[PDB]
Amino acid sequence: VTGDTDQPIHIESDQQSLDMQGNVVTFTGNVIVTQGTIKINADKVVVTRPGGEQGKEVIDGYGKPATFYQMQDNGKPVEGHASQMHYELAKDFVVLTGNAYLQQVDSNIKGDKITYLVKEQKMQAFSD
Amino acid sequence: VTGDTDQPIHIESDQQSLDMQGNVVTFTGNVIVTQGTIKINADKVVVTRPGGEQGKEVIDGYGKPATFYQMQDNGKPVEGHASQMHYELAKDFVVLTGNAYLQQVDSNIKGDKITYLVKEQKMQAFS
Amino acid sequence: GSKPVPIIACNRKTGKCTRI
Amino acid sequence: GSKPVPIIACNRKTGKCTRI
Repeated sequence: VTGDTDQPIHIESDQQSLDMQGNVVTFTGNVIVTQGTIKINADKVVVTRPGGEQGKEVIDGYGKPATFYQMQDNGKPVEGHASQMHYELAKDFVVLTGNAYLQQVDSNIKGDKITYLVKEQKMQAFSD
Repeated sequence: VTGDTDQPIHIESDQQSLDMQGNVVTFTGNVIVTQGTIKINADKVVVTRPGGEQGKEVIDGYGKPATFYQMQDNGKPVEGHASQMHYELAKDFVVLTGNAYLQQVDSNIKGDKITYLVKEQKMQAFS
Repeated sequence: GSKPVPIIACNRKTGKCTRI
Repeated sequence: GSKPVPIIACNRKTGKCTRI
């Protein structure tokens, strides 16, 4: 949605490593990256800040597959998956690589129980 | 799509066990069930055939969550998840139970590399 | 939901399949 | 982004968070 790329980025994982040379942090274990409605899931996430220059951070997610979600202004979520997510914050786009897939959802529903017909239904009509 | 329920059902899994007396085969470990464009993923799938009668089989899938997919004739896929999938072949519908969810897709794209713009700007304000 | 359909079980490790 | 945003690392085990 509008404003998503102005939000703080939260990255949660089971384990985190700090490269003692600075500017690289690695997350492993059910990593979730959130920025507004943006959500990336991955097994490992590498955050780099080249030269300590904030605003030029790069977030790389790796998974089998990693997954991507965002809500759009028009109400339809966008969902994707790939072996790797590459998000340069300076560029405002995400690159999915490796068996990459992206889709847009136009309808959904939740319940404790949902029935769904797996055979198509035929026109019901009759004359006198 | 039309004709999926006339297709053979394929089930692949890491492990399989047979219950002779009970008319039951149990599949465990990244179980994939397909029938035409129908695809169900689960950690455990139980296939029962009461009384040995062909056609009356029941397929129960369990996962956290189990997932469901089918392409529709209109070209839009349907996808969902739930703790349990219940599919009686004689009944031509599936039942999702436990935190169940269904959705429809109206657009998609595949490739080695996809680039997606995450920045929208429906309004702008100035001074 | 019309005629009965064959059901085929395949083991992932061996690739061997059987009708069930 | 229009401007740099904070990046917060959170440990699921402890709930502890820090800016990176």
